[PDB]
Amino acid sequence: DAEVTHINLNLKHLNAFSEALYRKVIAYPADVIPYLDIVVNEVFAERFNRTLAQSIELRPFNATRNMRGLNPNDVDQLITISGMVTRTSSLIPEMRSGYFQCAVCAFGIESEVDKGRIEEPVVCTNCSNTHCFQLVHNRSVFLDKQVVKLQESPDDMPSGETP
Amino acid sequence: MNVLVQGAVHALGYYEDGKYSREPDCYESIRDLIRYLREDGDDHTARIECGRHNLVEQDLVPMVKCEDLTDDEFDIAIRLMVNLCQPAISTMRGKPPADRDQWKMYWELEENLRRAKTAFSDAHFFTAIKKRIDNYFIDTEYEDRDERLRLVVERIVLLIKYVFSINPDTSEGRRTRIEDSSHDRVIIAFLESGIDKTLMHIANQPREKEFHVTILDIFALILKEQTAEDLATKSEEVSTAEQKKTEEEFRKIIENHVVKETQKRKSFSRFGGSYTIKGLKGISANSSQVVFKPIQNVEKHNFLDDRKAKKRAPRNRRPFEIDTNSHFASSEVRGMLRDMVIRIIETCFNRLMKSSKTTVFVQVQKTSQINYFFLIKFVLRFVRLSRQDHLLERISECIGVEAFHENNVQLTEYVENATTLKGVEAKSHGLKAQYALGAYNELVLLHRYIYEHAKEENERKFAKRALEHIVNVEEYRELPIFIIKKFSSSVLSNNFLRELVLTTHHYMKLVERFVKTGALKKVTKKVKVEEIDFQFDSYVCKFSNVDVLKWYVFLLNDFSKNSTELNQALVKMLHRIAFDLKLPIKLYQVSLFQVFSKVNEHFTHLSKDLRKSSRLYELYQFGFHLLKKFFSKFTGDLAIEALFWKGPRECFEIEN
Amino acid sequence: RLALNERILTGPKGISALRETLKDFKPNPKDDPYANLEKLMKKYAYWGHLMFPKMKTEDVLNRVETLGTRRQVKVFMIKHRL
Amino acid sequence: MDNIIGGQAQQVEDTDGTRVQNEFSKFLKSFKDQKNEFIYKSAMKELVQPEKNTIFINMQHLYKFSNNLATTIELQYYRVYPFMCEALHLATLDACDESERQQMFKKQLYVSLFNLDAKTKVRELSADKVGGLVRIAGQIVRTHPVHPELSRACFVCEDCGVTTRDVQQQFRYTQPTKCANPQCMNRTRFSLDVNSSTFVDFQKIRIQETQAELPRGSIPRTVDVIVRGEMVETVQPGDKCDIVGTLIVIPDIAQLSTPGLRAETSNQSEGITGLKALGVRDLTYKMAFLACHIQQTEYLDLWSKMSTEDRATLKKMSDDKKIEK
DNA sequence: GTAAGTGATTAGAGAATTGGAGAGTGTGT
DNA sequence: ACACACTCTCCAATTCTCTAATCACTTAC
Ligand SMILES: [Zn+2]
Ligand SMILES: [Zn+2]
Repeated sequence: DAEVTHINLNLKHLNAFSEALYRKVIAYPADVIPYLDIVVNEVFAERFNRTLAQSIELRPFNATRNMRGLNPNDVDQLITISGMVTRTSSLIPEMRSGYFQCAVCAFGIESEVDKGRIEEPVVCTNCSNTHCFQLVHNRSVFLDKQVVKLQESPDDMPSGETP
Repeated sequence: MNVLVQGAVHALGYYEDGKYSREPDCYESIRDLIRYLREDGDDHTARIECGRHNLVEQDLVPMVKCEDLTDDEFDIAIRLMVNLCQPAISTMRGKPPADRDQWKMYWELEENLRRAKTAFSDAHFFTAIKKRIDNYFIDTEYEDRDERLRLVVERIVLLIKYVFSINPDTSEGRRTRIEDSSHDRVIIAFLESGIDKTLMHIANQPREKEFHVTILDIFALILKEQTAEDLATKSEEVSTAEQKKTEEEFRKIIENHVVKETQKRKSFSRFGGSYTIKGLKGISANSSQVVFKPIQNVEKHNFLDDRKAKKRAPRNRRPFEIDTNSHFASSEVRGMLRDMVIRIIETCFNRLMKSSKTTVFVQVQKTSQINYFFLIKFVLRFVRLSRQDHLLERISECIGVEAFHENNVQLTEYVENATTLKGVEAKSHGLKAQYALGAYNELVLLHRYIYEHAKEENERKFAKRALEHIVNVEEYRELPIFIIKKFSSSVLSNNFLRELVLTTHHYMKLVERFVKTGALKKVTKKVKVEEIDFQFDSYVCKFSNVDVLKWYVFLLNDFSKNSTELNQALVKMLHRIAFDLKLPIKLYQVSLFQVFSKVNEHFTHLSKDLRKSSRLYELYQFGFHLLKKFFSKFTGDLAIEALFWKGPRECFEIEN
Repeated sequence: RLALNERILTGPKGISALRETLKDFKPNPKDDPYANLEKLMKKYAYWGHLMFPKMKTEDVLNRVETLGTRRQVKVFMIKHRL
Repeated sequence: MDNIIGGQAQQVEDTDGTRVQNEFSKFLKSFKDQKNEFIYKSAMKELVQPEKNTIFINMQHLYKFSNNLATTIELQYYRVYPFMCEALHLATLDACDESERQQMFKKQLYVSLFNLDAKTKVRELSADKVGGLVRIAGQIVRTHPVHPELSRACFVCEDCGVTTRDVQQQFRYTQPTKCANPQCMNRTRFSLDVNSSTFVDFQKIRIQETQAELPRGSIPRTVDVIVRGEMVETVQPGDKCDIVGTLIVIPDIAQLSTPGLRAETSNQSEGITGLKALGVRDLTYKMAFLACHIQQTEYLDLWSKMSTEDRATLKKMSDDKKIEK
């Protein structure tokens, strides 16, 4: 109705439904989140017989710890912490797909950026020259990114620690 | 040396805006320049210095526009202008640049000629030379003519040929395909002067034969950038309809952009990971396949073919196009050219062609052969498409059986020389073969049009006897297989192959009708000559050879940019072997299944209504039926046999 | 140097390996022919990737179609059809 | 025949830019004011003069000529801009004399659009809006001095002496990838020619958020702006201005190594990796606004010129004997 | 008309010419 | 030390020519 594009997923409800799925969500967020999204989009399309401008996106919340209690075991796991916002940065463009153009015959190719890396074409399939393409930056596609700085709450801490 | 050129060049005069002012000793300065050009060596130093100083644009053409210019001043100016407007290969004595350093000098000569062409976008120059032409031909009787004026008139005519044979220029900017060319502005000035009527009047005279070949060359070079389809349709417009049409065009563009961007931005996914495809083996031992992006489903996997660099053919064996600067000119230019074509057909064509055909193949010079075949092809296609049936009397020089005979002789000689020689010489002879083939195709189509739509039964009988001769004699029936077996992309263009496919299509339709009406039953064959029954399926079976079907699968890859006629011709030739000879095993082939895969991917982007509305639906439907016939009895050994071209006993043993 | 040739095409990575790959493939004749073609084409690509990883699938199939004219491959096919 | 003696390739076509070029050419050659005057056909006569490079075009006139043409320009402005400049160049050469076509072949010309009503705030410049036509407002903090900038270049092959023309520059100085002579194998040894190259006047400016934009508890944002040609040095610090143009992305060009330039970091938060020019290094980006038009937001001859309303009201005020109170 | 013998055509192999990829080594930052 | 450019060598593809085998035509009963 209002064309909202996200769902806030309260994880306590999921834990009440099934702990066997809650454990998988918290243990592997970088692998399972790209598919629970697709289940939500499938159910939306089946229910309303309709498409939208962007995919409906998940936001899991209400999974609590302290900033000092983190360990190397917690890398790539889901956590939640709290604090005060002191500073925010200006926006950074982050590319997802580049656009190459041949210098000799103006042919043009797209190329996805993934795993942090782009792949450059070597041979032009039209004019059959080699080491020939140039990236055109403003014909390519970007996304927003922002940095936020967060500060410890002073209440919980043991003796002698600064935030 | 070149201090003499620099002394002579700046001593002529200066162009005020709207007026050229002359020094009194222009005559002796031009004599000295001609003397230096005569004595120039293989370095062409004086010629290159004249090209640096831009004599033709700055001085000589504004000088020729002057009213006070006397006889000798005009004469020697025309002499120098002809010598400077000579083509580059003619300056290099016919040899192409065979060397890294020779090419530099060739390019330096060529750019000076390309720069000079915009000097002739003014009607006053053609008006100035038209008076000298009129003085010799119209105002002087044949008993009283002077050899000095004869030589001057020959120089003027050769100058017009050299002007219209200049190449286009890239340095001025890039121009769209739907506006007037820079060639068209010279054409507008030339036609506004009205000198073309004098040239047509000269061409009509039987007595003045030595100018006729050059006048034929001039009119071919005028029609160089056009096609008959541009001029055949009468021009009309209303601006209301034009505004509505352009708004719908940009509506298409906007909707395409929005759909493409939303699809692309919806494609992306947020996070990563790495995954194993259990059930697919890796290169190293005991390994499963591993992927490093969140794949939707296992069939989306590609084995990283996007990385791998494509293999290339060597530089001697790549396909090449031949580019003619071709555009949809404005309604003004198209109307002027349509009137000129009709006037040529009414006043010149029969006499000009009759005078030319005795001489064009005897001469030392090569290029008039190409001009001859081009003008034949253009005029006959224009008559047939414009349906100006009363003009059919005027082109009666080309309708006889002798036209087919002479064309076939010249085409055969060109094909043999192009196949047997090597290099640029082989490409040069193949270029002649292309134009000869196009003229042959127009001959066939024009004779069918006469036999179908003429009002006089005598004309219908005359056309029918020629058509029967073509269908009967072996030389005309064996020609397509003979050319196809000798085709090679090292020495023949893609335009040649497209032309050959269309020619084969029209010829085979003619043979099918003459069999269906029963007019072809028995056929003469060489041994002595003996007569044997003819079978159309036996004739069609010759084209099922692998050495023919290679090129049809080769040209079917370009389906997304071919014309609809060419797509129809390719699909029809495959459809005959598929469902008239009823032999699908010869078409079961992987390199054709790749084309079907591309067509299917192209059709995925359309709704069920738009698919039936599309222009590629014939190719889609043919691919559907052949693939269903293949998968009706699928086996693994059959899938192995799909990897190779299958000969006759291979087809028998696979079938039985 | 290294190049795809008749030894590799007749070797243990070649036509016999493709036959062993194709033994499990069984399309439905009543289904969409373009869908069945897509299913077949990626099995061709899988065999080509295992057989010669350096080159694209398109160029691999072009090279196989070229090498079918050799007498050694013809003799192999004559034996293999039995 | 001689097309194969030459070695040049066929160029692939952008159909959208081609249609935009054709219709913009018709707009320049056909638009009439209500006075039945050809404003742009008049204005193209002035570009022969040495001081002038730009035509100033009102967007409402484009919308009056054709709705979907202006819609296409606003959506795809960065992609379609060189075609508009090409149409302007050819339409100017149609008007020039033989005396002036000598000069006009080198010269760069610009289109300057103005009078958009679609204002956006400075904080709304997302990465979505790269390449579209946008209006913005701000206060100017700095105005850097003037430099010539290279736009199209000519290079001589050191082996064979052939000139290769119209090498279009990116943000970085670039040499051709291939010699124009088809019988020459050079791809590295080149020398620039100055008297054939074309140079562009350039200026860089910084702007700040106006105070009326600011959210709760917030400090103003700043933007870098690029200006070219006839708009150079038209504005001073402390001014408050409206800008029409497009949003662009510029790279960290110091990370790349090519023929003619090695990397400055080698001489003396994660980026993109993979290019041949980026051996181990990585590339990152910044935002900038490429201005198409800038203006400020708000003696007897001048007195005559402010003729009806202003002279009437101000003369009544001057006659007022209690004007102090 | 049919059968046998001889001639011609087609297929394979060997040798020579042309071109391009790959690897190694040297020089400049 | 690392990157980039240049040069040399080898191998594979193509075309011509010679030799052998198989098929078709001609001759004789
Ligand atoms: Zn290219
Ligand atoms: Zn060079």
